[PDB]
Amino acid sequence: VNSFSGYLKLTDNVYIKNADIVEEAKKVKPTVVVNAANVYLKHGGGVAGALNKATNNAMQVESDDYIATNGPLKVGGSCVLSGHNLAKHCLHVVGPNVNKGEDIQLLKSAYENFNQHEVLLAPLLSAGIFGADPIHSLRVCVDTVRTNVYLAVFDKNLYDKLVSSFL
Ligand SMILES: c1nc(N2CCC[C@@H]2C2CCC2)c2cc[nH]c2n1
Repeated sequence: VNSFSGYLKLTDNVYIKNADIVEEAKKVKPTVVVNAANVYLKHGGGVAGALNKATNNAMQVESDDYIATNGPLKVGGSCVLSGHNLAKHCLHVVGPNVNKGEDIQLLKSAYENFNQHEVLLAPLLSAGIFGADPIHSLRVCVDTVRTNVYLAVFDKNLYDKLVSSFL
């Protein structure tokens, strides 16, 4: 038994809810929150801008030190950093950006990083501000992640479409 509430169960391991990943993290304080990162960990908008704002910019300060030491992530890659006031850890995952000409098959590579963590609260990768078809992103998630993932989709219209179209 865990602390996540109000989720619809899609599969043995994938759960979904119409929620802001930020308010959900503040309420639950999960072990892992996933950020929809870019390779530079520049948290300017969307999930990353909203998560970073909720940390009072401490996520950006930590991220700039990470990049100064390690250089950029790979598209499809990830790193584990602090979850600050939101979670124990933040898993920064880089889904492809189709607005940059970046392989949609890197989205499966992005969701494979979730399998190193038994449970995660996560957003739909490569959606919203980043561009991909969220219905596709949910299918890849279900067919790739084997650990327990709680998806917070911040669009009720899109949430209802994802649920009503889910195979
Ligand atoms: C969850 N998803 C978030 N987005 C923003 C862009 C893409 C993603 C969803 C919007 C439908 C998919 C946000 C943003 C702030 N909080 C969020 N929580």
